[PDB]
Amino acid sequence: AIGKVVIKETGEGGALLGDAVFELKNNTDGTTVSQRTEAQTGEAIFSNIKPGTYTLTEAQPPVGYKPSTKQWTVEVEKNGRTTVQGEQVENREEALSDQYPQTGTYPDVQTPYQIIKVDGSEKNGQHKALNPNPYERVIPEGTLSKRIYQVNNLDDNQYGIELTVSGKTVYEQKDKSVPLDVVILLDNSNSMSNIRNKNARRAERAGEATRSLIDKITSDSENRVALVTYASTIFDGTEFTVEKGVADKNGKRLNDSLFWNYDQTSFTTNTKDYSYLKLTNDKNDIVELKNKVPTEAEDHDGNRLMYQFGATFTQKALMKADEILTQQARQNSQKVIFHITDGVPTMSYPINFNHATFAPSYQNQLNAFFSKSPNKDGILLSDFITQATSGEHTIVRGDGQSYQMFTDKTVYEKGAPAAFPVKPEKYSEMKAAGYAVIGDPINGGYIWLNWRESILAYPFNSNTAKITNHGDPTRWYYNGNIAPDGYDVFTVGIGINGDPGTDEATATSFMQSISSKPENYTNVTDTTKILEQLNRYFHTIVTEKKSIENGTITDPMGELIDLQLGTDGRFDPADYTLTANDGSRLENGQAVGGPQNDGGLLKNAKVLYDTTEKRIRVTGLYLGTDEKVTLTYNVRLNDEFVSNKFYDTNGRTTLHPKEVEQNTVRDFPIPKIRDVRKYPEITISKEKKLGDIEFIKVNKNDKKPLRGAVFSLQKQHPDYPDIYGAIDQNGTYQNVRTGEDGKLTFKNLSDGKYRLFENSEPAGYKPVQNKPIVAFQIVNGEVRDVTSIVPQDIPAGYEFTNDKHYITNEPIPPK
Ligand SMILES: [Ca+2]
Ligand SMILES: [Ca+2]
Ligand SMILES: [Mg+2]
Repeated sequence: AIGKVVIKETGEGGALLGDAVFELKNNTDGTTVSQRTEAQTGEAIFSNIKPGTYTLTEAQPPVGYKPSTKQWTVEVEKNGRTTVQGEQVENREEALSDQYPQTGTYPDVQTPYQIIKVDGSEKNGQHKALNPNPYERVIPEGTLSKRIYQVNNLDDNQYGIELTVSGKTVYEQKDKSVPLDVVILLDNSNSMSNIRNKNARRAERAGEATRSLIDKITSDSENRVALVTYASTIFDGTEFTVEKGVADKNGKRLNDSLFWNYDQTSFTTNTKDYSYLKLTNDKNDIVELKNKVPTEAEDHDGNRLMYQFGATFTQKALMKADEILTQQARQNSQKVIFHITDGVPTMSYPINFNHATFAPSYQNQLNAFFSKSPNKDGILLSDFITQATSGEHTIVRGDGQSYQMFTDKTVYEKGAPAAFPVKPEKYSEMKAAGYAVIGDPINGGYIWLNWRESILAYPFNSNTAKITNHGDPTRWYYNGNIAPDGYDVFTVGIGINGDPGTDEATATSFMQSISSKPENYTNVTDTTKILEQLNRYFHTIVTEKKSIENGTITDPMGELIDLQLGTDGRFDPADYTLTANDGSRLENGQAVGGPQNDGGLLKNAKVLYDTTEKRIRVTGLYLGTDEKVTLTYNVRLNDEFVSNKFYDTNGRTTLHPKEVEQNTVRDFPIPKIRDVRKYPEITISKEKKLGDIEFIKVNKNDKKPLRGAVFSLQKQHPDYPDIYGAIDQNGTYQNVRTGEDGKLTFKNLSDGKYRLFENSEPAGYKPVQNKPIVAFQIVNGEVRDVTSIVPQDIPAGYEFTNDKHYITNEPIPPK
């Protein structure tokens, strides 16, 4: 139903000829179809020719032209390939059909995918190739993809094919049915400022590490995360007040900073909102939470208001993590805190000592507090003051000055008690405001400085127990209210050395005591290794497994699709590429490169080609999240294609993510290519036909043939009408003398008007001396209008009898 052959006829030098008539007959059934050279195009076209062998014959030629003595053989193959046997022809461009399949179906789970036209495959308004869309498929193990990624040679049906595979990293808890509920506590104190610490980039690196840890925790959709950012308070967007400054010896407060007036003893503002105080596993919420992670801290000194909020109130942060897990964690979940900090506490909530007259000794009081804690080693939250109607700043201990709570109220400078200078012009004002000014209005004076009450040890005059640093209460807080809960608590310190107010050994002991075991604190000195350390602690509670583990791609070529092996006809490294996104590659069959220069992701990958099965396999794939391999190779549509028909480039194309699981198979989507077969066009050069006509000279009476008559054939002159002359100047058909058969035979005669003259009768016949006998015309090489022109009474005649032209002579009668 798909064979085709076209015949053109030329003539006059080479102009195109109309009206020819052809026949195509099937040599096994005898069936016939006939076709006529069409009017405008000058072509005779046979369409829709079925497989088999044919004879093609010219039934009639155009008017004017000789018939053809030639019969052509026409074989149509099972695929519609039309050949005219042992004959030179032009093969002509054929138009592509407008039929396209619209979908493929994934065998594995039986779902449709769309199919679209490939750019660069357009040929005259139609397309030769189709890609799946999308060409990349999401799978539980990552993604896979297959497409034509380039057209190498459109006219020759040559394309480049690309397959990719990307993996997934899976974290599994020691108990699968127990997901994680995680709070991250993140220090945003001023010391985290990126330019501080010799440009250590603390904030940005701890922030980038936090974001990456969130990605790892939440890659399992069951796990939930929350984020607490802290410094002098929880950074949550709410309005907050801090106090600053020192005091004179009667306790009248004053800010000795040169950035502020002496009466600026408190600061109020909204903090930045760097917290996400809700455990969540919703993807949109997680996006929002990671955007709240700070990558800066306050860069300026104390001339900025926000600097006043950037000390280290560790207890309050630990409190917020315990609150979130207590209030929001699931019953059956592993509860975790990751705490990233760069300093020891410099603020804490006061232990609620009783100062009434008959109250027990401070040590007795404290021992009773320890006695209520679960492990007899800490203080319950209800035995601290953590709220006040006048505000937190009125009860909190410390302000960022030191880990110590000073046991001497005196501020020292240069080896001696320090005084605030009061110039003569401020003497009256500071004296009237109620400060203990020493000096006078002429010379000015000074105000001896003391640390304010809330920065000192308390109870300050105790003869028994006395709290002298912010670590002890924070640690007792932890032991009393966090340790009995069974949380995993990991602490990553950044450059911790005990500044301000203590040393590296106390700082280390303290950070260990607010982690769930001492190994669960690590101090990082290189800020580029914060993520590595968070990751290490992550890996004590999960095991990591890659989803593609000695995976295999199996990629059979489609029916009538040939893998390009180039001239050697052998599959070798010139015929494919295999690269991966760690920069590794197969090079001459060997895996090279990657950041460790060991072949990286491709270290164990092989590309094989089974020549019997026409199939590529890629073995040895090991891929986690963001690990991706690419295979490319070239194919060509086989010469035996069926015209217009789309061929899949591959058979069933599969990824087995794990050789360990032989029945887990994922399908790749499949491209298609086609071509339209050219048809044979025979051009026939036709010969103009020329006229012929024969007369028999005979006796009038008995119609016997006569020898010895002489005739001349005249032709009308092309210019003048009344004027017949010789045909050429050689001697052609001039004085032709008849033989015993009587025949006058004319052939190869051009078109036009002719007059046959009898020059002389034969011996024994009435004289006929140069007389016109017959007129006729040759038109389109045929004899027309054969008429007698014998003059009246001349004894010659013309007769037409039993299909023959006769010229008669009358014998001389008896004397
Ligand atoms: Ca608790
Ligand atoms: Ca090769
Ligand atoms: Mg700090």
